[PDB]
Amino acid sequence: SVQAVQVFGKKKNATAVARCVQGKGLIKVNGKPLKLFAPEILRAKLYEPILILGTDKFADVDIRIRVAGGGHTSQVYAVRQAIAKSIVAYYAKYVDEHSKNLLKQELIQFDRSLLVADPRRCEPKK
Amino acid sequence: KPKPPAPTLTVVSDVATVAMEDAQPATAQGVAGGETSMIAPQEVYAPSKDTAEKGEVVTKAGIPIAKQEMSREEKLRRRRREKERIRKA
Amino acid sequence: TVQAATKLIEQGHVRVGVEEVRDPAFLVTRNMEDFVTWTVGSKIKQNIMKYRDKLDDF
Amino acid sequence: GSAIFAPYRTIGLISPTGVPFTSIPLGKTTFQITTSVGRALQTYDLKRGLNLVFVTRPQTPSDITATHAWKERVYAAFGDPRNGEPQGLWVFQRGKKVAELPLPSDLDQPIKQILIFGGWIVACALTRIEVWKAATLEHYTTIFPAASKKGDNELTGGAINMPTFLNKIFVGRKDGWVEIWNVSTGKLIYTLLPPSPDCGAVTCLQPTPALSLLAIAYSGGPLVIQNVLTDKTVLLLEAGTDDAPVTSISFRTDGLGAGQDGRKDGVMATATSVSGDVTFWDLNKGGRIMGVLRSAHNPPSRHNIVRGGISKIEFLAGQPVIVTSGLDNSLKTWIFDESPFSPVPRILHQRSGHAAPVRCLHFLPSDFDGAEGGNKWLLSGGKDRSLWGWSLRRDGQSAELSQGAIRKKARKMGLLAGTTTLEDLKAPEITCIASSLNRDGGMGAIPGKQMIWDKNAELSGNTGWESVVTAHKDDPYARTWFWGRRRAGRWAFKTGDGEPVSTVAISSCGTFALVGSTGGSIDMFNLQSGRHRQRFPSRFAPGTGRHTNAVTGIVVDPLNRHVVSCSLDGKVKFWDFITGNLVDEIDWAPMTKIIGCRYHPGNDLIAFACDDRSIRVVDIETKNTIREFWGCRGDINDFCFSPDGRWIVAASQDSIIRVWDLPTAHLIDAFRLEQPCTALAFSHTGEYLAGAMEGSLGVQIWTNRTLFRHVPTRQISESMMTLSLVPRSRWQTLLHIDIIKARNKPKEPPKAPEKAPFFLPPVGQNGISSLIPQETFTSKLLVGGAKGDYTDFIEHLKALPPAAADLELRSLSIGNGDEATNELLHFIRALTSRLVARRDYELTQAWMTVFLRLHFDLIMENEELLQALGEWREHQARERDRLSELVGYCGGVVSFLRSPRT
Amino acid sequence: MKTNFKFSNLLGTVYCRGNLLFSPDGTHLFSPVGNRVTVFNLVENKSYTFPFAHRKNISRIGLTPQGNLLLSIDEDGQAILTNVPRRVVLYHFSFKSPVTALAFSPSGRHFVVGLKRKIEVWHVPSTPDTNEDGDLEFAPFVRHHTHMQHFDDVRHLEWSSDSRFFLSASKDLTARIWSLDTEEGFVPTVLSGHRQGVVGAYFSKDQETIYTVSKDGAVFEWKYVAKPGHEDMQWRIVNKHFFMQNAATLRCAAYHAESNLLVAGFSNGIFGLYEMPDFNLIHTLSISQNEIDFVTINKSGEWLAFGASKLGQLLVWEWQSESYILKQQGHFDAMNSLVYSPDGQRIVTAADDGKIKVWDVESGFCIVTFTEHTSGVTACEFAKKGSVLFTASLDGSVRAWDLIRYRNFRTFTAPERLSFTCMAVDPSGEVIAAGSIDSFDIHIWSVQTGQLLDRLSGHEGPVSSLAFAPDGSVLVSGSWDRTARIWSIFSRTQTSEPLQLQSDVLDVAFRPDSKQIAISTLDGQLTFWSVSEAQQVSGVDGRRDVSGGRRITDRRTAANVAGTKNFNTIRYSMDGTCLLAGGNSKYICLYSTTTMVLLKKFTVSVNLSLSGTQEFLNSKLMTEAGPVGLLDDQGEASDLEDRIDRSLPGSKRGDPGARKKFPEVRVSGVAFSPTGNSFCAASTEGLLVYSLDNTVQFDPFDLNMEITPASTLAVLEKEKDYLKALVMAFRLNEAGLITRVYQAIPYTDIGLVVEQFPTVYVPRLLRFVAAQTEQSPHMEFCLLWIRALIDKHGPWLAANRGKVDVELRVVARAVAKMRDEIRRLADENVYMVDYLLNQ
Repeated sequence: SVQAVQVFGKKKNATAVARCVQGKGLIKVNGKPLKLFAPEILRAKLYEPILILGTDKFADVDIRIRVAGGGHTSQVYAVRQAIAKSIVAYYAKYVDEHSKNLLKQELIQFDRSLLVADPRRCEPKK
Repeated sequence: KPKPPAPTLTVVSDVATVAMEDAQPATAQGVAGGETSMIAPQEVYAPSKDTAEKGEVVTKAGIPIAKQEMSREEKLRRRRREKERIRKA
Repeated sequence: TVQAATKLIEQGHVRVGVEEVRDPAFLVTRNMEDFVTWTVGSKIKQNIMKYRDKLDDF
Repeated sequence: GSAIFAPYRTIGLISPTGVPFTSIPLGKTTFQITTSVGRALQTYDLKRGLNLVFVTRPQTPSDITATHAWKERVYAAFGDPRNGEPQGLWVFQRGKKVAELPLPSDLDQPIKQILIFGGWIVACALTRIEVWKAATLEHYTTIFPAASKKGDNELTGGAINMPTFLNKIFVGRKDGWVEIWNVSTGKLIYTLLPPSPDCGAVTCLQPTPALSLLAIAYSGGPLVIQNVLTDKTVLLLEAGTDDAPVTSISFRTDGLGAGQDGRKDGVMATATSVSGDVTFWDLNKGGRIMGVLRSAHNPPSRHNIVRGGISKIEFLAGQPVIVTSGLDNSLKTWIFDESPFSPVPRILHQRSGHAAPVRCLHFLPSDFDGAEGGNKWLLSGGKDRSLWGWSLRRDGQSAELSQGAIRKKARKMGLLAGTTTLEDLKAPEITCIASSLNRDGGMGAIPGKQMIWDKNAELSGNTGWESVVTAHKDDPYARTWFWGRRRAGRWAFKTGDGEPVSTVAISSCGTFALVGSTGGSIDMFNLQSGRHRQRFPSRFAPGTGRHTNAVTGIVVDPLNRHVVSCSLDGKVKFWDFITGNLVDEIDWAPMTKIIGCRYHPGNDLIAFACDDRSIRVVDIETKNTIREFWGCRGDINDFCFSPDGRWIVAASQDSIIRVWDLPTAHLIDAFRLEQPCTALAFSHTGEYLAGAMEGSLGVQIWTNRTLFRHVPTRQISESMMTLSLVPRSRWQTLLHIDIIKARNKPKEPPKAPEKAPFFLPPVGQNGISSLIPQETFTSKLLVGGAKGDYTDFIEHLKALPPAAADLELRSLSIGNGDEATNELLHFIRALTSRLVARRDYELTQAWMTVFLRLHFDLIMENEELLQALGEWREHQARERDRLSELVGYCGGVVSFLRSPRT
Repeated sequence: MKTNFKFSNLLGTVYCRGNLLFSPDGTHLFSPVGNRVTVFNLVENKSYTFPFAHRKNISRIGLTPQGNLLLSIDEDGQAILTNVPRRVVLYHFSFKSPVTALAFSPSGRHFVVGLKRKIEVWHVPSTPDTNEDGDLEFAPFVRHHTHMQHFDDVRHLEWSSDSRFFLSASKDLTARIWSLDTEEGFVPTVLSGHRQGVVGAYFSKDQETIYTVSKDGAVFEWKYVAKPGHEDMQWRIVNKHFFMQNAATLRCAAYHAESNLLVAGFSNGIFGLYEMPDFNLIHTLSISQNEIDFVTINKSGEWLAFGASKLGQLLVWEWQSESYILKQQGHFDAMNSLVYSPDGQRIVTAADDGKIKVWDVESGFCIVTFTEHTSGVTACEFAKKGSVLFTASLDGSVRAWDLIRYRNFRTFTAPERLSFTCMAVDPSGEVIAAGSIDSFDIHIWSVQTGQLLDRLSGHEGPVSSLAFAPDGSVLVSGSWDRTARIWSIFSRTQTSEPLQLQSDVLDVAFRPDSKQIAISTLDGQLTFWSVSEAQQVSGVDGRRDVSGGRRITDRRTAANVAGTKNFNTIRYSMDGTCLLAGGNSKYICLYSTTTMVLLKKFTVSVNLSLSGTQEFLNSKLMTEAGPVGLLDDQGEASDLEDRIDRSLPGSKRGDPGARKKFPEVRVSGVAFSPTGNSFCAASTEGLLVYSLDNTVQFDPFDLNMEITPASTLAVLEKEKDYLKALVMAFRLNEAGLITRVYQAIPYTDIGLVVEQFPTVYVPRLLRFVAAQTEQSPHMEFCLLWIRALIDKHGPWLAANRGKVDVELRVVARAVAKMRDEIRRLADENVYMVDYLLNQ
């Protein structure tokens, strides 16, 4: 009955659950707002999907994120991955596939790591 | 896992490739195609020691040179090269 | 159980390798027992991920 | 006639006329129901649904006015000669005319009904009965009823036979009299008078299942059932109002269905032509009424555009079903239930059509390459507010795209009894339609039931959303329709300006639906979520490109790059899709006022129809008009393209349809219609054109004669070394015919017997192959060498099989020892002549190759032709130096230019 | 480029179940291929396919004795008649029963047809091709008579020579004689006395002796002689004689009455032909191992045409010369892969039958069948040179054939035994990489050495698609570890850059200008990556665009069937602007690589005898025992070899048993043509070649208002401004007008026209002169055109090289045709003449 989408985000050892529901427009990380949770210089890494997609896409959703593990940098990268993948999955399920494809195209044109986490394996020059 | 590879030999003739082609009213090749004799000149004739003359030798170049006209220095060098191949084997 | 397995591969949740398998008599050899798994958009796969609490909706 | 479009069939038309149907029982399991198109007859089967069995050809020259269906044959009488038209009576069988009836010379009357019995067929015209004998189909006599007054002679009602009465017809007059006429001797034998003579005219009469009891129905209201040999009234029933006279009656020959339990017989249905409701009587006690089936068809209104009435009722023989056919293009069959008692029946079969003329037409886009193609589904929006999907392949799989439970709403309102009407319960009349089945989900489009026109997207993306968008007459919403489910879609898009819709379009990808108001505003909606996406213009200078007048004809590029939108007053504007800003305008403002546009995908051409009676074709890529067409003498009603793009067809208000060749920029044909065409639609492959006329309900399909036979019509109206043509295969296996036959021999030989048949029978034309052309090749070559020209021998040798060519090239010889008797020297001199004339280089080289290959010994040992070989070598060396330098230069420079970096 | 693809000829199968036919001239052979009918022109090597398509497989072909009208019957009796000179569909009409015999009258006015027990003689419809003032009627067929005086299947119908009587041969062991109209001294008599039912009853030339050939192998003569007690005569039997084919029953016989010879094809594949009225065995031989299904004879009588249904196996046999005219074989398994030749004249396909074969695009015949693989053949590939073909297969060997000598000069294997399922080869032709499903390493051999260079590794799963870059620098592998690898091998450092994806990689393809790559995953999405900076630049989610399904044995809705929602194979255009994508589904998608939209979607087959060709099956075919196309109906077969089920339980990939009832629809390989303007796709029905339609569609380039064909010919003939006329014709883009002006300008003004020609119309002109060299007999004229074009616009084409690569390729193969066809003969002739003149 309720519109709800749960999306994970991943870095070295920092993981993020983001549940996106129908709402008024808030984004909370660990119960505190997104403008509070980061080091003061990496909030520009957090605001990257919102500024790519515009605020009109985030006008309708409410995203709640939990993070665990990692350091400050790994947790910030996990939060921005959870934000971007979360709004793309909500627009996949509950509005049109053309809007899903437009959001995916804008995010992939900026940075692919907002959608697909690339782990660093060990394969040096063999 | 397919099978161990066991040696199989196939006997090709000296006919043209339009004898290996399938049955149809006319060939798919042009007029230039259809004279290719399905075995290379190396299989029509290759000069080697088993098909040389009695007095002559054949070199690595495929050229008949006779032991009588060959000098002493070239005889020594050919003996050294054959002995080098024998030492390599 | 084998009864539930025949029901699931008649409903078509199981692929072997890259191709979905609808025949419940497909003889799985010893090196394709490493490649039998669920299909792409499987509700059974969503059930397993929802149990393990890793339900990624992307 | 025309030079391109030949008439095929009026489709979407099952019963439009006042001519009643006729039912014949086939066997013990089928009934044939035969109705009248107006120029043909359609016979449907009842056990097989009501799918069309036969339609009648050829089309009769006038309108059919009477019909009957005997054993196999269908008799059809046509033509009212009181206004011009020729008349006749034709006998069809399996939809083909097998016989004609000889009408009398002094027959200047329409022919109302036909009646076949005994060995006699009987035609009641108006005041006159013409009777033929059926075994020989010959004229017998003519019955003339007589009267004292002018009016009372008129034979309204008709004539019917009673079943056990030998050679007697029962005619009804305009006076109340029913006159019995012995049709053998042509003699009036009895007359039976109306009871209570205030009731004036016999409206109908029908034999009961009882013997010698006839049911006469008078215009003053009473139904009587009377013994026709006792002249004594069995029942008298006030069955009609004086304004609503009983017109059709029919009795249930089943043996049950009356008496408030259903196990007693005696049921009669009746209908008047001014109503649309049938009435069932139980005749047992005094003849009470038991039920009225209300609004079985549309009730006819003189003020409304929708037609209506009931043309005929027929209980089928010994069965519960009743087949009724109305004037509102509809045939229904109802059935009485057995185990609960139903005084009124329930509907089991129905076919219908438009109850009004067809307003707009649209052939559906092609299922990508599937069995539908472009030419199966037509989509017709009628003036009776319904959108039908016609099928040209089978006429039984066409069904109305339903707007909801309209008949359930009209029965839960008081719309079936007697406020608005059932047509007014629908969406308004359709102005235009545009559809794209790139996302039509078939039957399972959105599973479950959805709301209709409302004013969850994972399942929509999995299966498929709406397909047709539809601009209606004066409503601000542009409705949407599922196509594959055949129902109304779940959205209804408002304009944004608030003004009514003027045009609508759909994207090629099937996602976006663009509405364009009559006030100027153009809006774009996503059809999956039903949401407003982009407005044109958004909010040249960006933000200001809005039209000042109505928007007719928007269309989207199939790449989703531009949308080109056309104003009423003046200009055509190309907008960017994703931005919503104006890119480029073209202004024909002070001279034209564009009333429509059509687009050709796969050609990038747009055709605009303006108000100066002209059509301007513009290339959308170069943005300049390329072809203007000036042919119309009225307003352009509807125009369309060809799928090749080579023609544009325009139907104007002058009732002339004009075809313009677009590459030649000329007229081709212009054929005059009987009524002005209101809508045109060409199929997405090239066979069918479809025209919806003015006045006629149901569209007219023309075929395209140019696809089958070539027409030479282009009539502008107002009212060097060359090769040969010889196949490469032929001469290239002449050059190689030894190894080709060696590969064509089988691996194992055929197992021929020891006693082998010597002298096999001769196959082929006269002992040789059938490929050698029939009328001595040496005689050909030597008379060609006696003359100067070898062209006869060369044109003979060219057209040979390669085996026979190797034979006639191996069978040359020196012979007697003279220069004029040897074939080798003349063959070399013939190839020398061809090298001089520069005609057949490849064949000359192939012939010379095989000639030198099989004749080198004689040409080496002989000196009389080495001079000819020397002259051949001179010409050959010159020509090969020139040609080899040419082809080597082109080959080497092309091989360099393909990869110049090594 | 213009993405306007109609359907050109089917290819890759030569015969399927159905009747064979000859033309009345005797040259064209009409054969049914699934639900279409190919015409093989045999006098000039050509072939085409009629534009219709039946819903089920072809049951019957008939042809009007004038030659013009063809009438093809599907299963369940839906008939399409069509005009063979103007290849257009004319009438559709449904016989309501399955047609089991059909024969047109030699007068041409009637045709008789046997629906199982019935015998209906119909009129032949009047056609727009034959009447001057005529059109399409509605129901054109008028039935003349129906005869149900019969008790079982009507197996054969044969008209007379005067077309007044015909014979119906039966399955109730009795041939009958019928008339057209009521004759004076005739009763519709029966001809009883057989043992296993008549195969065919035939007239003689002078219609006195009529022969009956039955299924047991016996042919009887019937004459109108008096009963042995002597007005009173009876159609009785004068002699009987038997084919002594030992353990077989004859399946189809034919009889040429003008030359009096009878051919019979038997169940063991050995046919035999006999000079009939004395019954001398002319000869006999074994054309097929399986059986022979349908025999027809030439009208001339010198050719025979046999068709076996279980394989492709169509062959024409010239009996007096005792040699094949053609002996052709389609694939009897799933076509696994295909590639065009780099010339573009011939394509080569590799199926799971074990054979690979090289079809010619014109004339539709296979020209060589390489048969050295002992298991199913997977991917085949060419080099840049086009003379060498490398084919991998499941028997563990990547073989390497040379197509100028037709012998595998190399065969490669892995030391531990693998079964290779995918392969790529460097465009230099010197390195082969191949990957399998058994081991996750990816093997690399050298062509000129022969031994194994390396086993590259770094994949955590079996490697599914390999592609060498067309410049030659980068291998790309794609594997079920959800990963792809940019292998750089040829540099001094051998490196591997991974591309991490979301699901298992199914296909990898390069752009021709090698900067881009498209990889198609198992989600159903295409991702366009860059190879220099390895970042995804584009993407299409394409599940809905390809999802068309619901096979039989599928208990999901076609929208919920996963498995037919991915792209198994993808290929760029030779332009590089449009992908083409095909999977295990009915639809072929044609995407744009820049604008990312689906330009056009195609449907491979309308054929309802295949399994997955409609996404909404109807509930009429669902009984209470499952669907109606699922009950095992082998037990209702007359022949034991048809009744035996030698099938293995659970064998998806091929078994020699191969029940194969209602096979699936899947596009296992697609390829664009290197000359442009065509692609083709290996379906299960065949090998469909789609091509652009430019002659049946008006499409100007950038047109003005004063440019008509009349104005173009006016400025040609009156004004004589040749450059203006040629630019106007290329601007109108009508090939007849372009040909007219191109031939009309003279060969001394070619240079002036080319010197002042525009560079926006240069590539269209190069393509046009390439087509005119390959088709028209004006060879020196077109070569002067090509020479002037390249000599004037030399540096522009060499500067571009990517925008004009297809035009240069088609010009190169046109001059390759003229270089190999005429000048070798001219040189050999002048050297032979010089020697014979020098004695």
